[PDB]
Amino acid sequence: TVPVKLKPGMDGPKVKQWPLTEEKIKALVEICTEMEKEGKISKIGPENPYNTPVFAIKKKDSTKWRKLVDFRELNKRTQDFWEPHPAGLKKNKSVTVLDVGDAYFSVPLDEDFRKYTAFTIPSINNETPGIRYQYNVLPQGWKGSPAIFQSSMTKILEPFKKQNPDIVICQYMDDLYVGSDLEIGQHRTKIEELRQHLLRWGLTELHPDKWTVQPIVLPEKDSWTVNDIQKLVGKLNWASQIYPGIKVRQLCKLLRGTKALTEVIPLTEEAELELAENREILKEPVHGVYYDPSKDLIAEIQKQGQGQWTYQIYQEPFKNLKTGKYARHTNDVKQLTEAVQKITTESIVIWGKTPKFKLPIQKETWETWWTEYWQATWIPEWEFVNTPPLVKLWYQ
Amino acid sequence: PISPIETVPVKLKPGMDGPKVKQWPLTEEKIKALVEICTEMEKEGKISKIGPENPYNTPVFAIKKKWRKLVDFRELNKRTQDFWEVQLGIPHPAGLKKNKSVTVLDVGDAYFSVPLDEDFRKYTAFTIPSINNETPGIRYQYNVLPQGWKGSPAIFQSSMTKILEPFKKQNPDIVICQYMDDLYVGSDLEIGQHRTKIEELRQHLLRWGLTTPDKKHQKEPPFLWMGYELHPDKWTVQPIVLPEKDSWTVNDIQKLVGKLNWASQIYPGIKVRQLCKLLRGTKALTEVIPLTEEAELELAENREILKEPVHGVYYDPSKDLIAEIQKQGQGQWTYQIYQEPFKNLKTGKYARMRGAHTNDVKQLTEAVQKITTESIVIWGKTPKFKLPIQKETWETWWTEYWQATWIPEWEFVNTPPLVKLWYQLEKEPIVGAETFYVDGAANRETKLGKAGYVTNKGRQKVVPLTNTTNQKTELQAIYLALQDSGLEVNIVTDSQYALGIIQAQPDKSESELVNQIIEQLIKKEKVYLAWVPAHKGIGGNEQVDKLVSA
Ligand SMILES: CO[P@](=O)(c1cc(C)cc(CCC#N)c1)c1c(C(N)=O)[nH]c2ccc(Cl)cc12
Repeated sequence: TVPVKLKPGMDGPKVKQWPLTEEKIKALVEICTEMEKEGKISKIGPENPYNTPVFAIKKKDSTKWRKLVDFRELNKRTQDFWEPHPAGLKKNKSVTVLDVGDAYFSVPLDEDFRKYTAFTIPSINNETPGIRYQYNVLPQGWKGSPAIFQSSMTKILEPFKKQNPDIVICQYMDDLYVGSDLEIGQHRTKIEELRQHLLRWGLTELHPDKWTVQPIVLPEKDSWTVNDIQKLVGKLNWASQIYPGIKVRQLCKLLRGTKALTEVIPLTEEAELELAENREILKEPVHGVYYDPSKDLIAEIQKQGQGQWTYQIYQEPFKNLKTGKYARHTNDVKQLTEAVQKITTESIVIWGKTPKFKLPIQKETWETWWTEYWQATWIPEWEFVNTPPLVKLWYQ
Repeated sequence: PISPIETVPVKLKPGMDGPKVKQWPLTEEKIKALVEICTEMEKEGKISKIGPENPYNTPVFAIKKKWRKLVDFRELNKRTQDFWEVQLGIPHPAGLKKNKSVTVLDVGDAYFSVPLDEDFRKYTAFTIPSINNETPGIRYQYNVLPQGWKGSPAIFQSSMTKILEPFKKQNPDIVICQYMDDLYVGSDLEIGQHRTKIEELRQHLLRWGLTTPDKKHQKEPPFLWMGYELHPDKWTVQPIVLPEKDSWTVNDIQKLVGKLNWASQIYPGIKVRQLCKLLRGTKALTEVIPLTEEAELELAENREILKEPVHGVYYDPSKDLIAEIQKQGQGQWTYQIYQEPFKNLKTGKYARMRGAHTNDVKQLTEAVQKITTESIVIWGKTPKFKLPIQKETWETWWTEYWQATWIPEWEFVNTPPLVKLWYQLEKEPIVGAETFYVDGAANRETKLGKAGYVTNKGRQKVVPLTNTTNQKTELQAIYLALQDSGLEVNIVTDSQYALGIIQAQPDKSESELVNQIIEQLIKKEKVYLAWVPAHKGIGGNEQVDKLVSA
């Protein structure tokens, strides 16, 4: 076993278990009994003060329950251990994502580090004490697992990689991201070949080139009111904090004077010249915005109504590395949860790391309902924005 | 009686060594009494004699219970490792299931009947001093879990889980709940077949060295527990006594509020807002607060509710839970949870966020999330809600509102007061209506604000304001605009702050200036509100900015 150490001074995680539903506690006991019989996890006494949370989910289009340990806190306190991502992956035609988490259960975890992987299955109404368990094997959702396993993963793919030097294979958490510039049927056949290579060591589609900016579109009216210009100036005003070439000096001259909101205002030759100048700068990208690997990625999401969501990834505010949309029933949390996962999925494919979400929702509502629609093996960092932005209008 | 369990390995906190505290000198009366006890404890096998080689020492005292020994483990507890939370919560009676027969087994000598880890025993060393510190004192160490040691409650509770694991596996029909020393055992077997299974468990407890009260038990139903009364087919809180006073101190009001809150989990419609308002400000614990006419009226309504004793029923796993919420006013909400119409499992209440500006539709949602979480903890599932809000009213809110918001399966129930939005801001600017451009400025040093407007129809006003801020002036300007406008009106501010407040449709606020603007918004037929960036030569905003800048 590879020996593992925490950051100097940092103690292990002591995070409270979020209360679970009846079906999930029952599903987790079914699972945790079989993992105990197969040696992957052992019961633990009260000498272990550490605890990580745990819930049950269902992986994309499946009925069987799957365990999901929330190792975010342990990941934060281990990162001296683990912490390259191939820049080519985002320029592939097709990228397929394969869950290789079952590979980790074969490798044993360092006996001394096992204490930190403790987790509790809570009982309903606390009638019984919580069923405690710690990991004997490399756990799924701990960032130490792929790092330790990397030497073994390179060995498994060494044939397949020599076989196909165009295929870009990348690994984040329990997933494997396999990209190619091939035809989709040809690509699928290479993915099926890859599954077979993995089968011999115990192991049973997105299009990054087609991701393009959702630019800050300006309106096009037959005639303009004062209000329509007042809103149009604000959109450009706010856009000029990001975009270098934005100006609106000729536009604001049209408003000079205390006019009513519904009064119609004809545009000058310079106004429509300045307006078109803005459009085409906003359709094309942002100058001087580059990814710094030392600093965090952040994601803000805005609700637009009618199943529509907009988002922006960045490191330093008003300097967007990526913008986008998410569309399509009457559940808000579900859609936000489906959005959060989609954005993270992209972020992992572009930079090899997840963003800190600024979620527009009350902490309690999300905390309650997020696991009922969550399907990923990973979980990103989130905070909750309870401040009502004007940004809803700017990205419409 | 000790016990043959496997010991829990214990360590000190990394880096730290055990306690080396000096033994303070004691009177001859205390020394004598301690020797008598530690001999008894030694014979029963709880402690053991040691030499002077052991370098650790924790002090000891003696008090009048009859003498009762007392070890102060404060220093050992610091140096002892952290342990796992003994309880993530206590069970609520409403989550319990109805049982035929119920018995309470008290373990009694709980901590003293479980072995302490061999390697840790040395650290539990203490000394009985000699007469005025002449000779070397007698030295002992614990072979069992001491009273008041950090890891006793955790280690004891794990031993019980282990001890029961065979019996629970062998007897899946009966149910044993663990709380501290007690074991509460319940079953749906006959009074004959139950009493037999009790004695099997009592014998099983003795098999691993745990004593327990005989068929002549200490208690029988109904039981008093954590401030509850637990009958076999129902539950309730323990007798509430709201005192009669000429004059109320703070201390009396705190205990009153506490008892009323305690009652609220079965007595429906308890209110405590007007009583709580009095506690705001300081005053001492013995400082008398004269009750307001509201608090007197509120306390009177609680006496009325408490007159007739109400009881809660237990959970049926097969049947659905039905939560059902009402509005009491002043942002006070009450709810009831039942399974068969109006046979409540429990009740409760929700109180408004004492802070920020809000409305009824927001509050009702916050009250749903409170009640939802309560149900996940108590019953493991979300109840089906019956709310006083039209599906058309909720649809209008969630679609438009900026936050993501969701509430599970629910139905309308026509119980006034019903939840509604008291106004709506216009989607598009109103034709044939005045356009009040507004702004507020405020000096940072002198705190002297000006607030005012300029309109499309010529008009102007500029009110001076003392001891204020930029925010309060920009709200004051929006208030001014509403005052001097008709039933329709358009308003152009540069304050994202005020847009953010007013777009979220508050019908209630702490800031009194916001309550005035709300009052205006409700009177009007139509209001439109738009935002522009400040200092951009935008007409109307540029004019009013300079009026207030002086
Ligand atoms: C058999 O006892 P329980 O485990 C129980 C649970 C708790 C949290 C407290 C008590 C306290 C008893 C005393 N004193 C009993 C129990 C349960 C249960 N856990 O299903 N159901 C009951 C119905 C009536 C009564 Cl009096 C007790 C129970």
